Amino acid sequence: SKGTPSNGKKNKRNHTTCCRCGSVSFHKQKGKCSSCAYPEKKMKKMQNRKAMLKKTTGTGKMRHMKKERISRRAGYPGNPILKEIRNKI
Amino acid sequence: MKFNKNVTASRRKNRKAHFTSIGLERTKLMNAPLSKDLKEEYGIKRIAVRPGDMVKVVSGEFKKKEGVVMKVNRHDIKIEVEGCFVQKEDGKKINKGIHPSNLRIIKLSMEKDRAEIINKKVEAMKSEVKA
Amino acid sequence: MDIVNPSLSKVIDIINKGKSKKQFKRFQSWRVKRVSESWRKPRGIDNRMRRKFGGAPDMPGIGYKKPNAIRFLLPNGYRKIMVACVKDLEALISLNSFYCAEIRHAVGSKKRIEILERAEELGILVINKEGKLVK
Amino acid sequence: AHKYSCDISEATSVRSQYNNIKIKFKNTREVCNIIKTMELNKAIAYLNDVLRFKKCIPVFRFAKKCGRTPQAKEFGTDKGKWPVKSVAFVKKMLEDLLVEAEKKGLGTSELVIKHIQVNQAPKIYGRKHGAFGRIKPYNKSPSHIEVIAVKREH
Amino acid sequence: GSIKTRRIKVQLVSALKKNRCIPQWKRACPGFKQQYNFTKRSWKRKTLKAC
RNA sequence: GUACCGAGUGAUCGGUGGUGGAGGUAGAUGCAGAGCAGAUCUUGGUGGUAGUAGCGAUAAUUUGUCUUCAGCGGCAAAGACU
RNA sequence: AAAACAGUGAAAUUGUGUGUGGACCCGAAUGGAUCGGGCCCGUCUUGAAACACGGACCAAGGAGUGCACAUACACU
RNA sequence: AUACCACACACAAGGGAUCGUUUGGCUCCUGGGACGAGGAAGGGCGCAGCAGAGAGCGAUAUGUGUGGGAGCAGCAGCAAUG
Ligand SMILES: [Zn+2]
Repeated sequence: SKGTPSNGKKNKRNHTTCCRCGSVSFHKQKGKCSSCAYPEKKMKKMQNRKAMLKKTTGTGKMRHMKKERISRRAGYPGNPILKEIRNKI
Repeated sequence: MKFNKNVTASRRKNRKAHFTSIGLERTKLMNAPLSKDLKEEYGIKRIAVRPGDMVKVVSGEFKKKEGVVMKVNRHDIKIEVEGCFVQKEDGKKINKGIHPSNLRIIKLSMEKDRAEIINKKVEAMKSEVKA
Repeated sequence: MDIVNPSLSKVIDIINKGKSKKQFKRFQSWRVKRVSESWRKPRGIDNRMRRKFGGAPDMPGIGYKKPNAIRFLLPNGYRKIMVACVKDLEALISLNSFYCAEIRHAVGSKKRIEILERAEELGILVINKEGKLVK
Repeated sequence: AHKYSCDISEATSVRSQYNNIKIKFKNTREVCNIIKTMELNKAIAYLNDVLRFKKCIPVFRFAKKCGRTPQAKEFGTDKGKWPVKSVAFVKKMLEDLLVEAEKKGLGTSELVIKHIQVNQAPKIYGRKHGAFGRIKPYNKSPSHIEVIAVKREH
Repeated sequence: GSIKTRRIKVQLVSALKKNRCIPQWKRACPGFKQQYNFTKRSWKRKTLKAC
């Protein structure tokens, strides 16, 4: 029967951890990730605005982008040992 | 009246600026007035209280008392003065902290960099006073 | 306190014994705790009180209103005025024949002393005279 | 500190109280009800007989569908019970007051149980699984206790 | 079971080090306001999804 | 907030005594997210039923002895079962 | 999803003590037995106490609003 | 009605309404509109004297230079040679 007794046979596992996004959604037989479309070059279309804002720029650390803004503020000064190269250029 | 529009007059903003202060801005919170004589001995009108200096308590339970500053709590803005304490049920004694502005300085601790700190402030005045 | 308006002294007891003690409780406020006692008019299609069947309670209305002369009169025979300052008593100086003063609850002890001293010399009756100032 | 539920003098009385005890509320108040106004040595003797099945606790308020018993005739009813777990606790509690009495300098006799009360403490939550995939409550109902005994004027 | 991949093992190792209460000294610190670590888990009540 | 007492046909309003520990009104006007018993209403908390219904398909359990401090827990000797 | 102050601490509901009654409301009284009148509210309906439906209990929330365009009235 | 059931009042329980408060939200205005093969955005794993989560940082996981200047919140140790 289709209820409790059929639950006993459910011991196989079709999805594993995706290497691009972490989300335990890589379908091994299809060769595709259901969250991010790996191995396609572009990321997947997200279903709605609510769901996509959960993965935008600024939801993580933004390491590089923050440093760039501070350097731009300072006038891109560079390493002080090498000022002469900068000044010539 | 205030005519500069870059400075805020919001209660919410002024309060956050107080409690979340750090660095030099935190040191400004620990200032106290000098006595009339010291304001002739030195140019300054007020300084940040440090251990070892001598203070008169001018408000609260311990009014009229005099003593040496033992410790400076920066996180919870309070100063501990020698001989201002309460006794527990156990007989054990706990120093009670006083807010900086309720004190007045009577003698300055001149250990370490204090003499240079004072000099730096006097010069900063004259630089603009004489102009 | 046992005081009376002198103009009504020989009449006040007739007046007092004549006042109604009727209450107009809201219908079924006795049946469920969620309905308070405060009057609301019943508006149901079937309702026995609205339809005025014998045995249901009575409803408020204009017929029960007191005569214009007796209305608002305290049991000592005066009408009341609220006061909170020394400068308030100054208003009563022409009216003290029929009106008396009642100091507001929030006025504190130190101030009440100053009000009562002024009341004595102007000859004004204060009904909360004892008040908090018994101690 | 604790505000006992009535006013009796500190001299000539002895007291105890406990909170959140893990004896069952409804059983405990049927026990307390019957030993009210009784003399302390009589109370301790009676409770010893209940533990041995020689006498019973009669039931009056929390009593529906209870069994009938010849031991209940001593209190003019048919219905009675033997709640061992509550009896052991109350007995210990009363015995400690005789220690306090002796140490305080009253007599070990002429003490009478003048006040005793039980209150409900907050529930401790539990669960049981039912049929058709349902889950139902399975909670526990503890209690709070006060006693005051006084010396008879006689 | 006994057979594991390298990727599965690192997930188990990390899931095992994170599963600890607040150390007893932190509770004494003036500024500290946590009662219990809400990220603690039991194998009887949750799945890791290491698969 | 809670007991009493007075004023009003009524919606409501005022005072007194305890509790509480820092804010609050009276008059004239302005703007509204402006008054509840009900919607198999929404969320949270609590009753009666009730010390009641039930908690015990399967091989089975007894005695002594130590702990436990009051676990048919452990160990010896029997009796059974897959 | 929930969860502010280690403030204040209402109602439902429970125990103990003291009083008054046997479902309760309105009118009128005694030292004391009580006398007279009253069916359960809300709602659709010619017609509800209904063998019509919703309602175990308490708190808090909970429903004619904003703009555009013509309009009649009152006021400047 | 000795003890049950109901109501009123005082005391103790049970729950979190009300009033007082707010380093949060929302709306309008002004500025800004600055990423990546020199490896981005996003994911994982490591790093503390006692250290789970979060914050900060990459095996150089609190290094160098400039301007200042008093403590490091608990316990043990550090600090005008900062
Ligand atoms: Zn993916």
